[PDB]
Amino acid sequence: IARVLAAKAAVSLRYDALAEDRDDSGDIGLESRAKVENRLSQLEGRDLRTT
Amino acid sequence: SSLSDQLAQVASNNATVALDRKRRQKLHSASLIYNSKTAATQDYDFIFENASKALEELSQIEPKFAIFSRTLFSESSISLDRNVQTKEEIKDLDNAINAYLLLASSKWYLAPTLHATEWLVRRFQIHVKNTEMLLLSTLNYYQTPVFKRILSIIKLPPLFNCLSNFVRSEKPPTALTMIKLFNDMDFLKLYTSYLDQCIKHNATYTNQLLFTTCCFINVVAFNSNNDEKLNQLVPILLEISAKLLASKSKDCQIAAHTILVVFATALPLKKTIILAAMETILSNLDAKEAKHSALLTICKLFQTLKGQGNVDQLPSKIFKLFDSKFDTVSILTFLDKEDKPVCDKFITSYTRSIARYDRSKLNIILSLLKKIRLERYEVRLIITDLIYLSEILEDKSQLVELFEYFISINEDLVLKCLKSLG
Amino acid sequence: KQNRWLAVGSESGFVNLYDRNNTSSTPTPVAALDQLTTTISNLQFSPDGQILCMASR
Amino acid sequence: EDEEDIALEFINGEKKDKLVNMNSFTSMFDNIQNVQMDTFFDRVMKVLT
Amino acid sequence: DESDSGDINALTKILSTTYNYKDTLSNSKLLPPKKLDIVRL
Amino acid sequence: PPPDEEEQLLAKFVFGDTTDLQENLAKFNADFIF
Repeated sequence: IARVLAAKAAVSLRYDALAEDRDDSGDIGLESRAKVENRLSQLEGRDLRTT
Repeated sequence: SSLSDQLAQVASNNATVALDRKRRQKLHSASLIYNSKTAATQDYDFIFENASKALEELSQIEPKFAIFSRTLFSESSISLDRNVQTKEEIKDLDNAINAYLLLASSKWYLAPTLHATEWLVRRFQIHVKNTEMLLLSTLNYYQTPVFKRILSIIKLPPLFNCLSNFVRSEKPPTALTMIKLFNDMDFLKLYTSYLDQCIKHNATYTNQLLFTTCCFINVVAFNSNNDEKLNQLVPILLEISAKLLASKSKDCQIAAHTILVVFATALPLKKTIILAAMETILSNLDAKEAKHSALLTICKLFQTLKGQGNVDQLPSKIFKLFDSKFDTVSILTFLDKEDKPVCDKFITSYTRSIARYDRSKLNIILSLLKKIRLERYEVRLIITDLIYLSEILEDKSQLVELFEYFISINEDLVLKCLKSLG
Repeated sequence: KQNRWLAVGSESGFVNLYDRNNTSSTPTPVAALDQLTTTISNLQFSPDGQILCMASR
Repeated sequence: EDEEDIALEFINGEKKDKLVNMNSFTSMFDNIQNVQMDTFFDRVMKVLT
Repeated sequence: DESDSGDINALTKILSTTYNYKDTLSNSKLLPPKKLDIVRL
Repeated sequence: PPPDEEEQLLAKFVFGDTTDLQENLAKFNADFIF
């Protein structure tokens, strides 16, 4: 998650710094947050122990 | 068989006899509220006192709990020991316990159910005897802490073998493993019987239907590749859908709609099954929210049909039922909304149904055709029938207008039907 | 009869499929098949247009 | 005209539908808490479409 | 206790009569999506 | 003479009878509770 979250952090960060007409809404972060949560749920859903 | 194996069977049968002090310590230590050390020190009177108060609070929430104050939570139940009871008496006891687990199924979020249930765990040892019912009622709370406590104090049946690893484990059972448990066919028959009892008793609630639907939907997804295993699922889960449609509760009906749709897209089915499927959907369709979901299901089912008669007219009995539960104005609204799903095959079968059985709605056919674009073959079938109508039925201003509509759109195809017919 | 399908191969193995039935300077492909990994060497449709056989040599 | 052209005209009649795979509904479990049944049934339709 | 001697139970009845619940692919002119019926010569 | 109802209640607690309970369990039919 640290790898996934950091990668999305740069995307959300670059849009913050280099956007000429950024709206103070955080939409890019919010959609980015959804992707990380989806990765988290699938990553956590897996169980190493055999069932 | 070895002597050890037979003794193991003897050990299981006498699991709750409490022969000696050590056996009493294990049986009495099992608890949902207290740790092992404090649990052993407690007395049956103390446990009953808390439960008696707890059941009273539950009775305030729902009056039905008050009945069990007469049978399971009576002062005389303290002296009642299951081992010394005869076979007939135990079955009578199990019926009362099974009924209680249904009421408590929906209130596990409330603390009093945990105190009300502790009496049954300690006194009647349901966690050893009625383990299947307890797990099934609490199956949908699998991510809650209370389910974790249940797994710790419970010996798993053969069918619940997938949950063994999550016994006394920090992580709660994952959603993926819950699919694996439902994947087993024997479990589905077991769950279907339990779900059948809930329908009979009107004991269902939204959380149960949501969780039950997902596992059923997910199971079809996991078996999508295997056509043979899908064929084995059809007798069971469709039979469930028939029961769900029978419930007067609207939430149960919507679940049947959700379940039915996934099979039709997952597996093509005979038009006889699809036709019968509608009749059950429309027979008990009263709630508005069910009516919305149903109409979405009806069109989706036809879309899966891919055989001769794909767009043939509905039977006379079916058409009358559909019109009663869905007036023409309602569908004209359905076709009106821009986000309507693909439903052309149903509209074609519906359109041909109108001509055969109703002459007054012929103006409605013109309105419908404008709203939704039908595919080339479907247009040809409609023109073929309306040509027959003109020869049999009297020529009407609306009838010629429907032709005139086809004259405007794709005039050449109108000749082709006329050439083939006359 | 007019064709309703068009497939465009590629060296990378991608196969873009267009619905000829539905015009613009840039049309969107209906799907981007990428199961094969090598250069696409044969693109053939069934006579009825229901099967596309893509092979790499 | 001929019968085959009718058959081919039917084949062109098909429109693509989204097949159901294993990893199509697994996300449903995540957001299955405190949701009305109708809203859930809509999500099933959306992924199916 | 039991004797045989829109009705809701139509869906249950049709399941009982039919044993093969898949439409015969012979009549359908449109081939199945994921399973191909192919034989070598 | 037969005992009064009050005596029957007291006799139940003194002797710890469970017949009244067991009878209800047999009479317990699930549909009425719902």
